[PDB]
Amino acid sequence: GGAKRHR
Amino acid sequence: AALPALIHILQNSSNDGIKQLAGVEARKQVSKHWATQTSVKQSLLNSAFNEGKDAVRHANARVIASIGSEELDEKKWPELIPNLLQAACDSNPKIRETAIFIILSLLESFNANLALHIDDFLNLFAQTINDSASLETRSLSAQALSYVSSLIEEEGEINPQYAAKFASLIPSVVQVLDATIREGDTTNTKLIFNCLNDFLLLDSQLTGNTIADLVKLALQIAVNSDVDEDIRVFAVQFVTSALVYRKSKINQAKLGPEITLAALKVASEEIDVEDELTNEEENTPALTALRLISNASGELSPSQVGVPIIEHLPTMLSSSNPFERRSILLAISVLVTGSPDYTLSQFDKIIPATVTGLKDSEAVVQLAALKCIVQLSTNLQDEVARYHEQYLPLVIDIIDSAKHVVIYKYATLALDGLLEFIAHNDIIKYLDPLMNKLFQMLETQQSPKLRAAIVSAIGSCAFAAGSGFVPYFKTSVQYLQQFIQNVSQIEGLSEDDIELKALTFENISTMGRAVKSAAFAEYAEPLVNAAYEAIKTDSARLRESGYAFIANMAKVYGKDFAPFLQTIIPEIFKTLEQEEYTVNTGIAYEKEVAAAALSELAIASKEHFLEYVEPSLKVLAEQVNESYGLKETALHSMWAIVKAVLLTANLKEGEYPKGVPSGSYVDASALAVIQTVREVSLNNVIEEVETSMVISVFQDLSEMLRLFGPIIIMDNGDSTHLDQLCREALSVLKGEHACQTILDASETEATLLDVALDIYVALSTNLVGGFAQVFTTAKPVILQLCQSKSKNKRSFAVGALSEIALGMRDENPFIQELLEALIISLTNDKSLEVRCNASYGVGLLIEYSSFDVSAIYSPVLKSLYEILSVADEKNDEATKEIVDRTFSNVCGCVARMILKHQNLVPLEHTIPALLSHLPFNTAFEEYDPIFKLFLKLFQEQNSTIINEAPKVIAIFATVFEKESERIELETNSTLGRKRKQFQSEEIKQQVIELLKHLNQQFNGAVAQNPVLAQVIA
Repeated sequence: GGAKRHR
Repeated sequence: AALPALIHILQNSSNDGIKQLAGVEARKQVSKHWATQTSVKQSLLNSAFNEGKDAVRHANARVIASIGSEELDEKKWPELIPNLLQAACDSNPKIRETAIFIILSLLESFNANLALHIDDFLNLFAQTINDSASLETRSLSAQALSYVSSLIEEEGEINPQYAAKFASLIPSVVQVLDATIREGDTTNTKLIFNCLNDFLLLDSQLTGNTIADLVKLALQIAVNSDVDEDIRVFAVQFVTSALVYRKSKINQAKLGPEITLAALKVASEEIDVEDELTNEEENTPALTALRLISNASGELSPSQVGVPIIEHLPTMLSSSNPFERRSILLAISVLVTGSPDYTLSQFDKIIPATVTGLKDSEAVVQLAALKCIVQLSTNLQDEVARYHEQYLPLVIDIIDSAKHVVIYKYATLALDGLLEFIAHNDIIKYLDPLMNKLFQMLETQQSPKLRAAIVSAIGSCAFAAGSGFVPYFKTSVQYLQQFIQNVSQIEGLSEDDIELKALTFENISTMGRAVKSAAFAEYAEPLVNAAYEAIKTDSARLRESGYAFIANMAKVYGKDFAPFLQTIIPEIFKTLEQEEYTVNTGIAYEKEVAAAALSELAIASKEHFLEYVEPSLKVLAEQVNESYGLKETALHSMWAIVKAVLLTANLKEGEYPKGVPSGSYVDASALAVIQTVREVSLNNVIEEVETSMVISVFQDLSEMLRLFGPIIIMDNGDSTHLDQLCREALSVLKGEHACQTILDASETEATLLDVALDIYVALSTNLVGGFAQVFTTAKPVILQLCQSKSKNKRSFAVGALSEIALGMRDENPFIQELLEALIISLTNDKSLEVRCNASYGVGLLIEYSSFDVSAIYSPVLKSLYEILSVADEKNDEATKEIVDRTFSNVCGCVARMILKHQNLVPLEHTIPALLSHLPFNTAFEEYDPIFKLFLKLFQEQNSTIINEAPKVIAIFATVFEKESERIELETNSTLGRKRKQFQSEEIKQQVIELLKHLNQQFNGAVAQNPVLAQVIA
């Protein structure tokens, strides 16, 4: 979400 | 039946251990094995009142209790409760203490006949709780009262006379608490705190108005350092629980600032600095205090929690007491999560503060600064990064001279979160020295904990740098493959060993997003196979990292990734159907990412996913009904599948037919998928008490309506789901939704308001003039909200009004009423931010008005000019964004006004002030009416503009330079990471055509600009 991580 | 065998051993065994554990097993067996019942009964009573050690005494008592619940179901043993009552008032303190104990055990059985005895217990306990002989007797009485409270409430109508009695016993229970602490009885001090915690849950008729006063008391215990620490942790937990379950009572007393400052003082206490710096509990008061501030910031308005903390920021940050400097920093870092908007607005104070922490002499302060920055980056991602020019040199130095393993970790961890959100064009200046440092570090450090942090930082470089990472891509993967060997072999690997492997998978896949498939083609075959090996492994963390790799691969390869569906969807479905159980967090994380990978695959493999739709919705639907922590994510993923399906029907984002569909514009097959998810969405907001689930649901619904139009919520002229939706949304605005009904609000509650307002903004754009009938019930409420005590509520509402006006355009049959309201705001509101948002609406409504507004041009323009002039004064990035948005919104409004009724506006003083605030620094959508005005003014050869041509070209120089900077970023940035200068291609060409004429005229000064000369030709 506009960040690299998915958690 | 070995039941009597157990009691005989309980009574007569030579070893007390024996007699004790015999009675423990006897209790269990009573239920199953219970003619000579009375022989066993009398032996148990005798031993209970006579055994020397209370431990054996309690043993017999608990057997007696289970036995007594058995007989009361047969309505047998009528003498038990009456004898116990008699013994509780006996003259022997020891006899009373044992009688109360047995009664508590009876109440613990929850036998229904105890409901017949409410008055006896109330009368009895009202006495025994003050028993001067025995503190144990008083504590057991306090404990018994918790059960008596529940008993009185099971009744349909709680009996007032009882509740009055119970309400008077509360001050006595406080008295026992004082006793337990004076006597140093920690065991019973805990027990009594549990009784106080249980009072939070009771109805208000039973408790009186004591809740605030209880909190005030718990704070006074918690701040007093003479008290044992374990007792103080109890006190801080009790306040924390009060914020959760009884925040309404805390607000009435304005106890927020008390709570905050109390916990701030507790958190300033000496700690184990050596353990802090190297260790890798929350039963030391200073730490429980931070959990308090955390909960406080999430439950109360920032005026209650954050304003006090920030008021105390200057003095504690300069104190000579390192633990106060450490404290204020950690206090902030737990504040940002619940109050991120409030925190961001204090960046003028906070950023210099973290910079002070990084420069401290004491490493404990330095670690607090770092934790603070990490917390800032996690929640306000880009904003923290902007200050990289000062952070990066200070953080790098800390890595170089670090003397403790945890400082190094958080320095590396802070560097990561900065680079992660640093802007593409800024990281390039740094990319080479950081890459050499990051790899230099990765070599030197050998603990996997540190290497994992370096690996994440290195991947964050890739994320920021996008294309700019290709020179390092192969070099990096070469080094990193060493951490991704023997993936299936997990045995004999530590928790961190798996983490160093899991992160390497995740950040190698973030490199592929940065350098796209062409540069990734070399390693796709080995990596994809490794990732699939991880999915089949037995570590949830490792399977989870495989799913991360898949989801990122989906971004990189698109439809090329469809061949793998057959193998991957089976593993994804398996992961999601796992049992989640205490709860297994590793599985929860693994399920979140697998659901993400599922969504990413469906969006990527467009046509190929169709056979998987029914199964994926079936599996995801199941998790919504039955999952513990995946309901929100699982529902979001169901909508991503719909998005995939609609995208496959070549329904293009934004291209839906406006208005209410009398039938459907989606093929019957796709409409079935919409309706399935739509019912699940509606069912999880109706009578939903978790505000997380409502925000999440309202967000998904708002996005999907914006992308694909009203068919998301209604079809075939049947507005049943649309009406249910507005009921709930309007309910949230009234403050009366299930999740609200458990005047400054928490940012969470503010957010709930905004997403509901956004349900309307989205519908208005989707229905246009067909929106009016829905809007009618909400219009008074929203208008009402524009006049709220809260500046944040006002701003949200005025903004939503403006955006509704834009969706309805000239079919707005309420333009006049809306215009009158927003002009009142534009004129009379004390918040610049509110006046700025109002200016946007005012211009839109004027632009859509078909009636006569000549009357309001002079006052509105005088208010506009004043807003500009106060913003000119204020010209602290938080103020700068409001100042700059005011420039764009105000200039947009004037422009819309001049274009509407050019002749009611005096252009002589207006055009200069407008030019003076161009070019914009934000809100470039307000360029659109300004471009149209520049086009109109030149075609009329209007003198005021024609003498001002030089600034116009300078503005278009900047406009066009930014549009080409932006086009470059579009191709260089990492895949998946409003900067538009032009709102349409047509307006771009019209601006271009004008730039040519400007060249034909005026001696070609337009082409004298490198930037526009390139666009003119």
